[PDB]
Amino acid sequence: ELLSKVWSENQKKLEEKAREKALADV
Amino acid sequence: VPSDYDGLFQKAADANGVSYDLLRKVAWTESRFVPTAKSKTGPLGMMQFTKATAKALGLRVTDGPDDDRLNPELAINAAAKQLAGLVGKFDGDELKAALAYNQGEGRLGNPQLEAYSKGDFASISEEGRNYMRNLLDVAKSPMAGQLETFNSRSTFFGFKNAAEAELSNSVAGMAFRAGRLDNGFDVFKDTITPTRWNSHIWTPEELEKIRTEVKNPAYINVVTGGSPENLDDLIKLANENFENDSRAAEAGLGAKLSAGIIGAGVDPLSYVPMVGVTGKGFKLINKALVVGAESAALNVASEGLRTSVAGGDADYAGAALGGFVFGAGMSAISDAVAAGLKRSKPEAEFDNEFIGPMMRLEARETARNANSADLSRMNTENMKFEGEHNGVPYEDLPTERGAVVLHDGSVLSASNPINPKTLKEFSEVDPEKAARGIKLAGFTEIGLKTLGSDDADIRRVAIDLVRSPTGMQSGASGKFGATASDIHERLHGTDQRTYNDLYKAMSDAMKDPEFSTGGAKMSREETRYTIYRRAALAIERPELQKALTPSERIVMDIIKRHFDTKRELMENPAIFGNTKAVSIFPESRHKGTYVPHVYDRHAKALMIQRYGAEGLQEGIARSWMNSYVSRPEVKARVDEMLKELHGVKEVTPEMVEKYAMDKAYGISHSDQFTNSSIIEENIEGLVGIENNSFLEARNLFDSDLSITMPDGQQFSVNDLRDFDMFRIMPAYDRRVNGDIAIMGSTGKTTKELKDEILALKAKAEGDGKKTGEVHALMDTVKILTGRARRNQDTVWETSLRAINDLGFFAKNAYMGAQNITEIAGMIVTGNVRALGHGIPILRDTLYKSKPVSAKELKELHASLFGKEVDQLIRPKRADIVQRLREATDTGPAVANIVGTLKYSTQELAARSPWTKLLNGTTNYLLDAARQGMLGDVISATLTGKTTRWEKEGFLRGASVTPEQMAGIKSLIKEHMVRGEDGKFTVKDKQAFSMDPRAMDLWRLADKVADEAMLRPHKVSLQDSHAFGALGKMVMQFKSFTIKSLNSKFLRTFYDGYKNNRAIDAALSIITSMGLAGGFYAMAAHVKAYALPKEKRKEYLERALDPTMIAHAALSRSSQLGAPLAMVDLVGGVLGFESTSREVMGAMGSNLLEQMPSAGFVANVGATLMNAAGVVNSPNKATEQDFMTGLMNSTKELVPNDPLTQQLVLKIYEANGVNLRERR
Repeated sequence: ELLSKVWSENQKKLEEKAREKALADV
Repeated sequence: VPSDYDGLFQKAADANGVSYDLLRKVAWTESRFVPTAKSKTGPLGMMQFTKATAKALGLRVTDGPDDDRLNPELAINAAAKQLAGLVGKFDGDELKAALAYNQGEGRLGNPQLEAYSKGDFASISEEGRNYMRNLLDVAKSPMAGQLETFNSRSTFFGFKNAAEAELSNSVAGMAFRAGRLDNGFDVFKDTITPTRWNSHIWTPEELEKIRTEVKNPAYINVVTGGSPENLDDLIKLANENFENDSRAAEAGLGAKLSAGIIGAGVDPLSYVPMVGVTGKGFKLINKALVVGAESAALNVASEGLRTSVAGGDADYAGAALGGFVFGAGMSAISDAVAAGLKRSKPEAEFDNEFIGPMMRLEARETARNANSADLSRMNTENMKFEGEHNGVPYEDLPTERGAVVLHDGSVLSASNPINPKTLKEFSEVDPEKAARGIKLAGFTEIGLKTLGSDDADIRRVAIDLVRSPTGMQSGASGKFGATASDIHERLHGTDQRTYNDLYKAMSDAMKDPEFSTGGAKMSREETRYTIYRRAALAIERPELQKALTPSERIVMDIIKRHFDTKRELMENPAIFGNTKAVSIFPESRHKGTYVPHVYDRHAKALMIQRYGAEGLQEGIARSWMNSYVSRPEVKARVDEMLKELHGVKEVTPEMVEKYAMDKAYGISHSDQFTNSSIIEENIEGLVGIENNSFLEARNLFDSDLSITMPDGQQFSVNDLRDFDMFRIMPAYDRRVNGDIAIMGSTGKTTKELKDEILALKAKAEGDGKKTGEVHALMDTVKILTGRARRNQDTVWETSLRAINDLGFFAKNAYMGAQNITEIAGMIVTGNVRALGHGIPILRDTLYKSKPVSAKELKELHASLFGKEVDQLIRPKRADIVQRLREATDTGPAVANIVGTLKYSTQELAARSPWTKLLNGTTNYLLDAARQGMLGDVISATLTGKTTRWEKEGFLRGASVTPEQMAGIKSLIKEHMVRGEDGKFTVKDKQAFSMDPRAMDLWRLADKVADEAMLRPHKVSLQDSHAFGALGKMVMQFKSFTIKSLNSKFLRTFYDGYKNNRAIDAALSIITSMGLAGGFYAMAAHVKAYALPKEKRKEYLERALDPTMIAHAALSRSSQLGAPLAMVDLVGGVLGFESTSREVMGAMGSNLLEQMPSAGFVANVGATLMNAAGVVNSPNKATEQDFMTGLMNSTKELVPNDPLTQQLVLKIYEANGVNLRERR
């Protein structure tokens, strides 16, 4: 459970940052 | 962190099996470590509970303060019982148990417990949720993750906490954020779980079923797969496994390895645990390495291995297979570590240190089994030899460190216990432990000095006592008698033979299921004590003999025959040459086997703690009178003696009462009949040579019947007596052999000879030459009476001389002795390397040659003094120490005070899992930890500092009152001297051991050691911080043990087979050797500081190397439960440390021999010599005797089980090895 929550939160932050980067490149 | 109640929590956890961390943190939260806590609610206590819990289920049978007051040990124990009940009732879930304990149960508890059960932590109250949260680390629960989802963690990378929490989206941040440090590892909960068949001590019916129906009882120890439901299934499975393994051995690992262990490059590390394998079909004939190969032996000597005990060539084969596996594996380990180190530094060759000895061992064993052409033998051409330790020449090999080569080309490696170079250098640089010994003179030198001339009296006494090997006189009719020297040598030889017989019998006896199979009932030395005591009691009361198993029956027969023969020789010492020799035995007409009466010092000390002096005397006398009135034979013999003594036809009961009181005074108010080895250690003045204590302890009463003391408790004189024939039979033999020699040679007694020699000295006080001769004569008397003291070192030098002789004559025995000694050397050197790698204090300070700090020197002084003080004050009887350790538990006390049924100590004893599981390692660690605690307490008391153990709780863990601890402080202040440096010395030695407070000191140290150091299941660095040098050493040893138990091989082995016995054997061997080496290193550093500054570096380099530490390990390993001592099995005669006409005379003399020993074939397993056999025995020890003694003595150092060798090897592999350096 803890591993799932930690990885989910981390993935949300990483996807947020990657989306910002991608929209910046466009 | 510690708060004075740690021992109480630890004991309350082992009893009522429950997490120690759980109970401790419950104390943390509830009370923050105060015994009486002021609470507005009303509950006041260490656990903070008045409520209904208190009376509850806990008392109402004893006068209880209860709601008002609770005894802290009782409070903690009761709370621990409640927590264990809750934890068990909630399966293994400690968090739900903690919720039930904090929130109670029923009124508000059960709703919250059910809410817990359905997840639903929101329904659980806030305080209970926080309580569970603060217990998250210490408590183990299936719900721990769910509570976590509903910080002093070591940083993975970067800065602490915020850097990895608020940021580090990269994996390491995730790994940190999901960490959740446990801090809850229990070695016996996680690593080694007590199964049903471990820890289960058999009932008598189960014992008989096992004895009758189990072929090899060691197969009871293994539990593969699911545990059998009932003992019948376990017996069936054991028998099936035994038949399968016996069938498999024909093509098993013994057969596979019988050809080329190391010529084929066999790697024992990649091996299954090889449990079934007992070396059996293992004859190592490596094809190639067999150049020449005669089928016929050269002599009737040689042929096979000349051991005289049954089962030889088989236990030797097991030792050989284990040693080959271990040595090949250690070679592989050393090569792998060298490769790993070359990764770091490619330019470093390193040394294998095992493959040379292992290759030569394979070659020797191959030639031994193939009968010809030892290829391990070196080419001795261009070798000048020179250099003799005991008349044995040798050449140092430049190629191999140490490792000299003998005259025939046989090369003895370094750390081989017998090689002359290591023996010599060990003699030159030996830490304080080098003593006077027997270096004064020998029989041959004294014969030359005194039989030489100058007096009629001096020469008369010399002719009676000493025999001249070669003399210009060469008396044709000098004496048709044995002489004292020949009697002494003959008695030594016969005693040694019967000691080897007893060793074999005792090993068989103590391998039986009662002590080996089930849960560990007793330590090894305690099993030895129980068997010896059973034999002695059966000897004294023959009705007990029907209760002995056949093996104990054999043991009792051997002991009875030995003591009967000794009595026969004392009664008729004219059986030797002298006809005017008469009955040195004290009280004849008492026709029965005399097992020596020796009384424990500490049994008397306990019986003086209550009923001080007149009470114990009256108890002894009254038990003797119970014997007198009860049995008519006792009455008859006592009446006869009293009639003879007082010259009165009739004996009144007042006379026998006075006699009993006078004889009991000798025990109660004197320590003459006790153990008292230290007074015998003193040699000056010839005072103690008169008055043999073993014979004067003799009385006509029976110590068997018991008298109730004024408090109603029962005491019999047998309770005082020391059995165990480990210190007792050898010492009795030393004294009585001296007396028998003096009377058989000279018609006079020991006293008369002493006075006559003193008269000769007083006469020739003027002449220096005559004075030297009289002193040599006195030295002869000291050697004969056993005053002497040969030291441990005579074992290996005697072995070296005898093995040289074997090399001259008995080839196969020669090579087998070399093989066993080389195996012992490799075992000990591998231990030294591995433990020098692993244990931190060892490598960091003590195994290093560099001198230690001044504070470290003070700590070493304290540790060695603590070991010495332990040696003075430790109870010798294993029963006494076991009962002292067990009885202090709360269960025995509560049963003795309140219980209506008797029960028994060792039935209500809590007992650490360290004792139940892994008993031998546990005993070694208790001994060393107690010595360390003694040193720490003594040093702190003399320094004035207050120990952590002065505090009330740890004293409550023992039976140490406030007052007793103050008495201990006064005792240390009174008998111990604080040196100018850290050196510690004792005043009067004897008087200190005689103080009653010494037992309180020992008990304090032992219980503190158990409770604090050994009882916990967890080792930490902080734990090692508190204790001193010996304490840190043994805590690091305990940590090493736990590391090994967690090693992949050992963990897998325990999962596959359980079998804690094998792991215990391995770890106990390792711990014994390592503690021996550590003690050697500490004493060496102390002796280095004893030297001046310039010499310290050279001495430490010379005396602290793997060879000498390894030789110390072999020489001084404890071997606690060993039947008899390793010196006894092979020991030189005290006085005897070292043309064709005499030849032909000896020939024509032995041409005639017709004694039954020559006529008959030797008995298989028991000589059982009588007086005729002893008189007709040769004085020289035969090669069979030496060889069997060597095998028995190395049976302790070199294990017979290949499996324990593999386990030791894998422990070392998981640990690592040093690998030397350079050349």
